[PDB]
Amino acid sequence: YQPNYFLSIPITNKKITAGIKVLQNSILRQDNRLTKAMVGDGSFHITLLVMQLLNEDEVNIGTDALLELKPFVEEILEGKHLTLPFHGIGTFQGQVGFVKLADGDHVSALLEIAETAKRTFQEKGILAGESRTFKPHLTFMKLSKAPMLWKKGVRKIEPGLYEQFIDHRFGEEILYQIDLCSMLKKKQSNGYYHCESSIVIGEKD
Ligand SMILES: Nc1ncnc2c1ncn2[C@@H]1O[C@H](COP(=O)(O)O)[C@@H](O)[C@H]1O
Repeated sequence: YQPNYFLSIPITNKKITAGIKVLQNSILRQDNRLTKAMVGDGSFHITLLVMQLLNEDEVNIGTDALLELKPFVEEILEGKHLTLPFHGIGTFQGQVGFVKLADGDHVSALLEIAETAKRTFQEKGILAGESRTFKPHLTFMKLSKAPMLWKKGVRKIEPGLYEQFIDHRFGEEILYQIDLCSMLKKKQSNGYYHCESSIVIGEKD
C-alpha cells in the first residue's frame, strides 16, 4: 500500500546533522545537478513505521496509538537509553543515499521497537508497516525527489561523489523522541515534517 504518515525519530544531535550537511555540500560542489535530490536542512530522521491515516478521526487514533507506544519503548530499552551510532555511507541500489547505522545490540532493540509500533497501531485499526524487512537508515539524498534527473544525465548516485565519507563517523544519536509525521503536508518552518503528535523517550517524567 502507499503510506501517507510515518513515525519518525528526529536526529537531535546537531553534530550528526551538521556533518551530513558537509557531506551534501561536498557532493553538490562536484555536481550541482544533484541539488534537488538532497533532503532538506532540518528534515533528518530515522523512519520507524509507515502507515495510512486517511481522515481526521484516523489521525486522532494515530496520536492515541503513539501515546500508547511510549511505555512499550521504555520496556524494550530496560530503563536505559538507545544509542544509535551513525557511521559510513550506504545506498539502496544507488538510488537512495544514507548514513548507515553501525552494527551492534541497538539494532535489535530498534527493530523490536518498530515491530511493537506496528502491532500497537494495527490494534487501533491503522494499516501500518511493510512486508519488506526493516532496514534502519538516515537518508541524505534520494533521486526520486528529482524526477528530471532520471529523464536527464543522472540515473544513480556516483559512489566517487561520497568516497571521502564512506567510512566517516557522523556521531551518535541517543533516542529522545518519536514523532507522528505527515508525508504530504507542508513542512514546518524549521524544515522538519508536519508533526501531528510526539512523545518523549529517555527523559524523567
Ligand atoms: N529496506 C529497504 N529497501 C529499499 N529501499 C528502502 C528500504 N527502506 C526504505 N527504502 C526507501 O528509502 C527511501 C528513503 O527512506 P526514508 O528517508 O526513511 O523515507 C524511501 O523512499 C524508502 O522507500
